[PDB]
Amino acid sequence: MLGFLSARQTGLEDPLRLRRAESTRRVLGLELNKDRDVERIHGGGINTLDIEPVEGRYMLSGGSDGVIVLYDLENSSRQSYYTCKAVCSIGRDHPDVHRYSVETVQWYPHDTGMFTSSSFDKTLKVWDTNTLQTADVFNFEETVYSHHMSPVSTKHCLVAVGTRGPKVQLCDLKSGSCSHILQGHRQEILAVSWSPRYDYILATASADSRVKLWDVRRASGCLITLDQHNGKKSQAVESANTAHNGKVNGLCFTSDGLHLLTVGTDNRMRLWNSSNGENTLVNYGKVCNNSKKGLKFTVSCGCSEFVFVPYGSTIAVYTVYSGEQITMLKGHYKTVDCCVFQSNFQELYSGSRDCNILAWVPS
Amino acid sequence: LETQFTCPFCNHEKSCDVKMDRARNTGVISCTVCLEEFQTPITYLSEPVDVYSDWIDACEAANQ
Amino acid sequence: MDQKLSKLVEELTTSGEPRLNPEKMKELKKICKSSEEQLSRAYRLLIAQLTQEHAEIRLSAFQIVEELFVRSHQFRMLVVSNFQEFLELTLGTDPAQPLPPPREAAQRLRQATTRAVEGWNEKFGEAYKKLALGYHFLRHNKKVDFQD
Amino acid sequence: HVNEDSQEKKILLSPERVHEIFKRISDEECFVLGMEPRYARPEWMIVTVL
Ligand SMILES: [Zn+2]
Repeated sequence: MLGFLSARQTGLEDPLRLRRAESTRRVLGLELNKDRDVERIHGGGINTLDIEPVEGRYMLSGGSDGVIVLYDLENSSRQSYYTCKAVCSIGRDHPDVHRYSVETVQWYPHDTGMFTSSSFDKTLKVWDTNTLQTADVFNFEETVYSHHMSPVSTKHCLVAVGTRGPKVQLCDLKSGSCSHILQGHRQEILAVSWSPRYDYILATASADSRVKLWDVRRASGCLITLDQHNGKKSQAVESANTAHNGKVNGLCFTSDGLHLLTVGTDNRMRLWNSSNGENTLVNYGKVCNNSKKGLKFTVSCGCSEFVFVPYGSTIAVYTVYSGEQITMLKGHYKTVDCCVFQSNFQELYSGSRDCNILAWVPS
Repeated sequence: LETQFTCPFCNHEKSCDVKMDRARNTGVISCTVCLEEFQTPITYLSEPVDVYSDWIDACEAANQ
Repeated sequence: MDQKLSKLVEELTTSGEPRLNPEKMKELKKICKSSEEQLSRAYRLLIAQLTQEHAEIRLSAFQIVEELFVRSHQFRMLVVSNFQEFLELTLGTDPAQPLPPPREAAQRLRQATTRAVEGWNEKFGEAYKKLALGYHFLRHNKKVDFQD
Repeated sequence: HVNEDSQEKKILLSPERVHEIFKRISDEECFVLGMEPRYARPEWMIVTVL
């Protein structure tokens, strides 16, 4: 590493080299945090986490008990040991608390003054973070499994919602219009994710073992349907062209948005060319998941790319483009529901059914 | 009578199954969807209705 | 020097005694203090015993583990490395994997491991936050009655 | 004892599925079942034309 510093000082290597190499080295040295703790407030398992995209300081967490906790991750104390204190809380005494489990919570991109939370109580609530009051509510005829706002859209502010209905709802923040729907799936839509690269590209994964990419501006259904075999087993499109041999319960675009990682209940993760949906045939081995709802997993950013997938009661870290298994982060006592990656310091926060949020820091 | 009840946590109808371990005098009610589990003592006169009852009571008491 | 250690551990555990026979336990203490890799060899012996199907043997292995825990620090790091499996094998938290017979020895194992975990939370909890996580998980998620 | 780790515990069997299942039955398996295919096929027991 002194070689890295010397090369940076002498201009031999771009500082990009040291930055990304050290980010990768930090991610590889991920371990149970020696001096860090997260305050425990959820009475039930944490189903979702979200660190705000700008300044990466505050973290939302939705629990199976319906409460939403807002933590400050910064060590505002002077000690080397600190607990990520809870700033705010939609608790059981809040007038607008979710009646059932919160399954997805997401900070509004471009601004930390608002966030959103969807629950199995058939509601997507939009909260003002300052007053901590519901600015808007979007009711659905069937329970919400996931939702996502575009991390890129300066123009549109649509929330793509996947419920147990076979339709992907698009709730417009502007002129409150939840009527827009996308047809083409056949069972519950367990995951939805906007492309970080393209403004109007949305990937949706449903229990019909299919993943569809939509240009929501378009009037002609999905753009691409992901196919495991790319055409080896080709059939008229009524039941073929499946992404997995089970329910596809997790989506994650890579950092650049040029590839898509789909995890399904066939104990398989697959990497897809996001421009034509071709399977890249990256192996990843066997990725154990049996979750009946959406599975939240994230990818690394700003490194020389990693994907952190909940794997039983562990976090499996894989190399996205080679599939090589890095490691198992092993500190949870029950199945891990979500993991969210802090890209500023290569940190990880994992929420599981054991009512714990565990922080993994580079050693 | 009904043996499958709606879960107080996830509100999924008939998603809760009740197991009466009479040999240990314990009833275990588990939701298939959200995997919430609750254990209560039972008697020979007890039924899945009274296990489902003890669960609702424990929830309301713990939520005070 | 592994033969005598496997032997001594075997007579300690297979005997099924209610209480640890003192002088051979002292021999175990000395010869475990001798080397660190051989202390961890004793740890593997304990782990292999703890999976085996008898509550008394499980009790003897756990009491040896408690001796080394209160007596050794690298043992504390090594056991907190897989405290999850340690709790699965001691407390029988998992419904699918039940504790093996007899019932009296299993009950004594439950009481002893609950109280030992209480002592470990009081004494080494701050130095090992994963022990704190395990204690908290036992006290709320599994609702283990520590007052029993 | 589902074949896979999770396929489906309980499903509602629609008449349409039964129709396909019966239509797949062979003319010999029908005779073994005591249904002469000439006069009665199992799929004919599903009302498609009233
Ligand atoms: Zn439930």
